[PDB]
Amino acid sequence: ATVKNGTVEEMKNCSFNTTTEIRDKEKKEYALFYKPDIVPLSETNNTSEYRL
Amino acid sequence: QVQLVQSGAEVKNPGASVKVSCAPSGYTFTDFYIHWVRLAPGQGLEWLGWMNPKTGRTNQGQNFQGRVTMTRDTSIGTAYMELRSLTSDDTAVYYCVTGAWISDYYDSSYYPNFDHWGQGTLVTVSS
Amino acid sequence: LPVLTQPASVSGSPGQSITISCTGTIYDVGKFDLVSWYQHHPGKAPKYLIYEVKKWPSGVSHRFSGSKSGNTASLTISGLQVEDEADYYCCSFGGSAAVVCGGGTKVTVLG
Amino acid sequence: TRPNNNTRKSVRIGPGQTFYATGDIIGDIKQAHCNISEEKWNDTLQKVGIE
Ligand SMILES: *[C@@H]1O[C@H](CO)[C@@H](O[C@@H]2O[C@H](CO)[C@@H](O[C@@H]3O[C@H](CO[C@H]4O[C@H](CO[C@H]5O[C@H](CO)[C@@H](O)[C@H](O)[C@@H]5O[C@H]5O[C@H](CO)[C@@H](O)[C@H](O)[C@@H]5O)[C@@H](O)[C@H](O[C@H]5O[C@H](CO)[C@@H](O)[C@H](O)[C@@H]5O[C@H]5O[C@H](CO)[C@@H](O)[C@H](O)[C@@H]5O)[C@@H]4O)[C@@H](O)[C@H](O[C@H]4O[C@H](CO)[C@@H](O)[C@H](O)[C@@H]4O[C@H]4O[C@H](CO)[C@@H](O)[C@H](O)[C@@H]4O[C@H]4O[C@H](CO)[C@@H](O)[C@H](O)[C@@H]4O)[C@@H]3O)[C@H](O)[C@H]2NC(C)=O)[C@H](O)[C@H]1NC(C)=O
Ligand SMILES: *[C@@H]1O[C@H](CO)[C@@H](O[C@@H]2O[C@H](CO)[C@@H](O[C@@H]3O[C@H](CO[C@H]4O[C@H](CO)[C@@H](O)[C@H](O)[C@@H]4O)[C@@H](O)[C@H](O[C@H]4O[C@H](CO)[C@@H](O)[C@H](O)[C@@H]4O[C@H]4O[C@H](CO)[C@@H](O)[C@H](O)[C@@H]4O)[C@@H]3O)[C@H](O)[C@H]2NC(C)=O)[C@H](O)[C@H]1NC(C)=O
Ligand SMILES: *[C@@H]1O[C@H](CO)[C@@H](O[C@@H]2O[C@H](CO)[C@@H](O[C@@H]3O[C@H](CO)[C@@H](O)[C@H](O)[C@@H]3O)[C@H](O)[C@H]2NC(C)=O)[C@H](O)[C@H]1NC(C)=O
Repeated sequence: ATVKNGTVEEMKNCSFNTTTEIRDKEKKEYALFYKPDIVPLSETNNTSEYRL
Repeated sequence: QVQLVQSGAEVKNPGASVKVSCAPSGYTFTDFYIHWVRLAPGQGLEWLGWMNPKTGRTNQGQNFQGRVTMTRDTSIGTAYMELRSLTSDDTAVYYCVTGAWISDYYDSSYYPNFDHWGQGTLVTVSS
Repeated sequence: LPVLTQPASVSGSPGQSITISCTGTIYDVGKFDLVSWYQHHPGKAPKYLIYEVKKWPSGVSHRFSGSKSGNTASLTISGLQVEDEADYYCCSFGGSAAVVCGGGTKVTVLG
Repeated sequence: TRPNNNTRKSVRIGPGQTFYATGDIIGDIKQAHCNISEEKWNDTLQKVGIE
């Protein structure tokens, strides 16, 4: 969702698989995250994969 | 003073789609917001959405989510819009119009100030 | 959409007056001092004649006095003539992230 | 000031406890910042230099 050349330091949209209140009914969810806070999972071409 | 132009009339069946185009002059294209409005035969005008020449971020009225669509380009300096699922009601004329000044450090998109207006776009639909 | 109230066609002879009220809800109209009117003159596209609730855009006599009344935007008109015949809309900020307007008041000036 | 109008997006995560996160951001994106008076900060520099 990235203004490709913006003079801006926007926060990122990603998702994740959430363990609901019952421990064996997993379900996905999403929420935004300020851009410094997340580290890419890998220094490779894993441009999708991200972690806190 | 600003020179503003719209595309001409258009003909479809009801429930079809329409496209509207707009391009200003007299100011550099990247400094002002762009809006659209529908002018009925006397019923209250419908404001549809606002457009940013810089970014792909736009919002639309509570009637029009999922129905309207919009794109723009910078090098040629043109604003585009597309509505789907027309009605017999929206034979009403559509007007391109210039919005408020753009600021990075405070928000001004929702300011309801229109200083320059077009000459109307009349889409036609009938049984 | 929540179209605002507007007296549809009240009018008088030259030198007479009308009153206007643009009522929405408690959430939209009076949140910011950002109200605009647009005059759909017959035979030509609308025209800009109210700004910032209490200011006129260009050089024009401030006859159509502006006033803030919270949930509804109220404005008083006086000193009209027969050539003032036109349809006047009122528009206001309407929350996340849009604007709403009224049904339009026409000055059906008589005589 | 932060001109973005952030909103909360609440999820229930784990038994009997709730996570909060920034929701769908309303309005056009703008950049956060601070503001300082150029005349007075320069004068204050002028007054500090003598010390
Ligand atoms: C933190 O910090 C930060 C900093 O960093 C910050 O920020 C900031 O803030 C502030 C406050 O808010 C802000 O301010 C704003 O501003 C705006 C704008 O700005 C500027 O600019 C401009 C420019 O111009 C442009 O446009 C035009 C149109 O408009 C055109 O024409 C031109 O041309 C331009 O364009 C483009 O192009 C070009 C080409 O060449 C280029 O070059 C350029 O560049 C561009 O791009 C200017 O002009 C302005 O000025 C003016 O105005 C003012 C006000 O009004 C005044 O005062 C001045 O003086 C001027 O004036 C003029 O006119 C007159 C007449 O008579 C004369 O006389 C003179 O000479 C001149 O000519 C500026 O400066 C603005 O806009 C705003 O204001 C507005 O609003 C208010 C309320 O709020 C009101 O009161 C006012 O009145 C206004 O309104 C108006 O205007 C608008 C637009 O502008 C419109 O819409 C409306 O309607 C009205 O209208 C009127 O007028 C017109 C004309 O103009 C006419 O036509 C009509 O009819 C009517 O009359 C404000 O001021 C700023 O901006 C910021 N910055 C940044 C960077 O962002 C912050 O804030 C802090 N924080 C916080 C929290 O806040
Ligand atoms: C910054 O971001 C925040 C969000 O974090 C945003 O705040 C939200 O703004 C929206 C407006 O865009 C607010 O939406 C309103 O929600 C109320 C909720 O109604 C319920 O709760 C009330 C009070 O508890 C009950 O009385 C009510 O019965 C409900 O249970 C809605 O009522 C509103 O809808 C009415 O008004 C709209 C116009 O404002 C109409 O479009 C809509 O159809 C409704 O009108 C109908 O009902 C009226 C009576 O209510 C009636 O008089 C009319 O004739 C018509 O029939 C509205 O959707 C939302 O609540 C805000 N959320 C919070 C947490 O504050 C900011 O706006 C945003 N700011 C900026 C500058 O971007
Ligand atoms: C952040 O990204 C996620 C996806 O990675 C976004 O959620 C997904 O958004 C899409 C597009 O709006 C949703 O698809 C739409 O669904 C409606 C259903 O009514 C359909 O009619 C549309 O044609 C479209 O397919 C999708 O459902 C949604 N995901 C979930 C699980 O609901 C999210 O919106 C992004 N957030 C921001 C702020 O951009």
